[PDB]
Amino acid sequence: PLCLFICIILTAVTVVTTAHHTRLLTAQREQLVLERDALDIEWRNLILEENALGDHSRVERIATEKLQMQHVDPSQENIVV
Amino acid sequence: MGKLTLLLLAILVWLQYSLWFGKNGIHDYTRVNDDVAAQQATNAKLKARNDQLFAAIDDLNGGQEALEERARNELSMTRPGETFYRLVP
Amino acid sequence: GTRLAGILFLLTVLTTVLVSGWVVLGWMEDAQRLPLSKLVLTGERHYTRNDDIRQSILALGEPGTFMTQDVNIIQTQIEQRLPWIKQVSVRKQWPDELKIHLVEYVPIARWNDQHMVDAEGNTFSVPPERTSKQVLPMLYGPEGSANEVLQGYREMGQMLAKDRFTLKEAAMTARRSWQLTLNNDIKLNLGRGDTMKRLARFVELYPVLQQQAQTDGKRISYVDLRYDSGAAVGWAPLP
Repeated sequence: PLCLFICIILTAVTVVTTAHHTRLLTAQREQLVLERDALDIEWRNLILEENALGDHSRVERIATEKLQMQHVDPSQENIVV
Repeated sequence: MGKLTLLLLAILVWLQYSLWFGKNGIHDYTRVNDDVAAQQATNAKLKARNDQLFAAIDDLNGGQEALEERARNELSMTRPGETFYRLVP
Repeated sequence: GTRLAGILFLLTVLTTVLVSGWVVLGWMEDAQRLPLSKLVLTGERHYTRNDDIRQSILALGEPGTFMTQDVNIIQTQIEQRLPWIKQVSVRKQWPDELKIHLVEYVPIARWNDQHMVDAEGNTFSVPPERTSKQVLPMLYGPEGSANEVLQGYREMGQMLAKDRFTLKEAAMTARRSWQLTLNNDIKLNLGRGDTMKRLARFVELYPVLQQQAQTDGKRISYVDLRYDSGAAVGWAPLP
């Protein structure tokens, strides 16, 4: 009958709807790819700044500044499981 | 009927063919949606990994809550007066 | 004859319909233009009162009648007036019928200070007077991590309460460090490392830790636990 003609209107609307959404997801996946790279590069910069700060040569010299004392074996209580 | 309706019929099937197998049809939507779904899930973990480490680094500068953990754990050093215990198997 | 009786019987039944259909119409027409007032608050209400819904619904301005008041605007307004409500369903029925159903959050822990958190991890807020009657743990942590601290608190609490300990406070930092608080102000200072394994150690060390607490008569101030197979215990003078 003429019902098929109306279905073509719906299908074309669905085609334009599906195409518009896929064109937006492609623009977002192309953005998530850039988002990950900036994270890992930021991640690499962080692990380097941690070593520059988590350096025992600089961690211990500030620890003893905060009234800390290296592990002494005499003053060390021991317990067995 | 005849061709007055069949000419308009196969075109709908060609639209049904081009709806699933089109340039941006249903299959490309599902294919890209899964790629976007899995990628943004990873970026959540990567950001959570970086934000935690960024919070750790943000503490060692001008703060002593995290630096004291490094001094206690990795240098085994304690404060004056704290009775240090140790567990042996 | 029969048609005369019939048409008269026809128009007599026709007359009584138009009279009844007009008198009854006057009942429903004059009663469709009145602001519905009464409500029935169905559901399990523990934190909200009856006057809380009445004040929040007339705070929009005009009372509103049937065919003139949007139910979605009411359930919307009620949701922003009461943060402890999960979902509102405002429904009107004929005249003076304000069927407003309510569902509340159930606080199982006090997220930070001003807020609570239910067992499902959702965050909400309750005024202090309506919840100071119940005692529940104090959870702390960076924003958004309300559910993350809950998993830690329960996993740590299940192991801790297994040995008759009471976990009253559980604090987490943005860098994922931890700091627990036990009964009688026993502060536990944990670290970003393996937490469930450090916690399982303090459980085993506690007999000797308390054994030396009254040996010299000193309450356990804190137990700094961020060591490998070690723990530095502080001391406090008991009052």
